[PDB]
Formats: sequence, structure tokens, C-alpha cells
Amino acid sequence: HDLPEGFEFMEHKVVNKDIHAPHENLETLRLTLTRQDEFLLREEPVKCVTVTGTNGEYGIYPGHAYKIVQLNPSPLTVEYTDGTTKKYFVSGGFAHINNEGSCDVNTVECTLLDDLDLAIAEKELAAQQAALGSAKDDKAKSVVEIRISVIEAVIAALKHH
Amino acid sequence: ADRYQVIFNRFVSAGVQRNAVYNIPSYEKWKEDLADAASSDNQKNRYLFAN
Amino acid sequence: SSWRDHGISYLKYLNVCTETLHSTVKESRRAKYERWSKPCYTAQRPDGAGGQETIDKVPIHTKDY
Amino acid sequence: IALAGVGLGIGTIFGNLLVACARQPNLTKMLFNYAILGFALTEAIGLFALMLAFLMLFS
Repeated sequence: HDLPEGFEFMEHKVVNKDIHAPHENLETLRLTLTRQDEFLLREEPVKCVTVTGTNGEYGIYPGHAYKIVQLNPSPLTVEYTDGTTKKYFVSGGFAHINNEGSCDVNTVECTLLDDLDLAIAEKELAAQQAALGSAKDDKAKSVVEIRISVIEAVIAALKHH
Repeated sequence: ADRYQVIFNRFVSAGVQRNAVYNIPSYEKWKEDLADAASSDNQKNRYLFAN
Repeated sequence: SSWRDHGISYLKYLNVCTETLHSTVKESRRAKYERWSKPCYTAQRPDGAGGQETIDKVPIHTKDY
Repeated sequence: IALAGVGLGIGTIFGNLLVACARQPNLTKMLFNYAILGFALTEAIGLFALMLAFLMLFS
């Protein structure tokens, strides 16, 4: 009695390029932006994608080397070959960049920057800062500071444009 | 724990619901396999990922 | 940053961030996103008398993390 | 003294070779050939300096 593995029912696998192969000139990056097991974009050809990982900001274009990036609460930008920019905001996750010309950005939450409200974000920062002052212990303060970092990133993200 | 298994139901279609499995090896065994894939031709499709 | 030193796991870090991000969303759109960050789970063992004994091994609410 | 910048240059090549072999084990062969190529090119400079040294030492 053998059971199928849950990945057998998924027909869109990841294509890796053999190390002993010729190079190709690619003008499109196939992006897959995903939230909570839901793709907002699927194998979408784009011009470039900008992501904010722990070390810093990465601008991924077609042909980017194989890399894994641990994202941080921050905006994410997608620029199409047409010349159109679409901006999301993510709270965390990972970004896998493949040398074959694909980028799978899986996030816990990915919301268009339009949906976010600066007035709500601003007043939340004031409340959390007050909460940090009343934070009982070290752990509580650390949790509160996590919220503030995200809030300030959201506030700064919207103030940018 | 040597492994953590998840046994669930996959909805193939409105009338087809199969039984599916996700096996998750603990950190020690996973990093050991991840180490062999990087160092060897075996697990080719995982060679670039492992490194 | 400083939460790792306190034993907080990465998964709990993400849950807090998601709740905060959903907090900033407009009140009109908050309903959709907030349904994805509302704890509704518990861990229970059937008691000897036939009741529910709640296991407190893992926190459920971001406040108690 | 020119050999100081040659021997060090060779060490630089091999130092990077080990790292490259570690982050791409299955490409060991091509990297080694390129490393030898770089060593020979640097050795050419070393011989040029050595030839001048011999000329000014035996003449």
C-alpha cells in the first residue's frame, strides 16, 4: 500500500539548466508571485523585479544567477517590458532566482501598495510606540518592535511615492 | 523525530479525491541529503539548489 | 533582529508581520485580508472523563508570543 | 623582487580555485584548466624578470 506524494499532482515543475550547456540571451524574466498558496502572478514575462532581502535590495533581470533571498517586510516592484510598474508590499518570505530565467517569489502576504492606508499606518505606529513603553518584559518589547519595523517600512514605502 | 508525515486528500476533480502524502525529514537528515546532492552528480536536479 | 535572542522562531516572526501588515490595510479592504490572519486553532487532548484538555505547548495569539 | 608579485598572484588564483570548486563541485575540470592557464601566464612574467636578472648577473 504505497501512497502518492502530494507533489505528483503538480504539473508545473522547476526547470534547471545544466552546468555544461550553452548560454542563451533572454529578454524576459518569468515571475511567479505567490501568497499563502495562491499565485498573484503566474509565469509572467516581465522586464525586471526589485526585491528587498535581508542584506539589501536586489534588482533581478533575465539571466540572473542562481540565488535564494530571505525577504524582509518591504515593497516589491515589477517592471514590465511595456514600461508599466506594479508595486506590491510583502511581510516576509523567500525569493528563488534561477539561472534559466525564472523567479518564484513566495510570500506569506503580498498586497498591492494601493490597498495600504498611510493614515491607518501612521496612527498604528503611535499606538505601538506607546505599547512598547508599557511592554512588560524583553520578549514583549521585541514583538512590539517587530510591528513598528513593518509599520515604519509601510509608512516609508508610501511616502516614497 | 525521524520524519513528520502529512496524509491528506487531493481534489483532482469534482468526483476524484485521492489520498496524498507529504513526507518531511527532520533537519539533520535533510541537511545530510542536501550535503550529498551538492557534492555529487547524484540528485542532479537538486545540484544547483543544494549548492 | 533582537527577537531571535529571546527564542522566538522565524514562523512566529512572520505571523506578527502579517498581522501588522493587515492592520495597515484600508478599512474597506481589511475584511478580505484579515480573514487570513485570525487565529482560530487550538490543540486539544480528550480528557479521561471525556472532556477537552487544552495543550499549552504552543501559543495561539501574537500577544502571548 | 618582481617574483613577489608573481608568487602571490599564483596563490590568489589557487585560493579562488578552491572556493569555486566548493560552490561548483561538478565543474572541477574546467576550473583547474583555467587555473593552470593563469599560472603559466604569470610564470611568463616571472621568466621575463628572471632573464633580466641573469643578464645583469652573468654579464
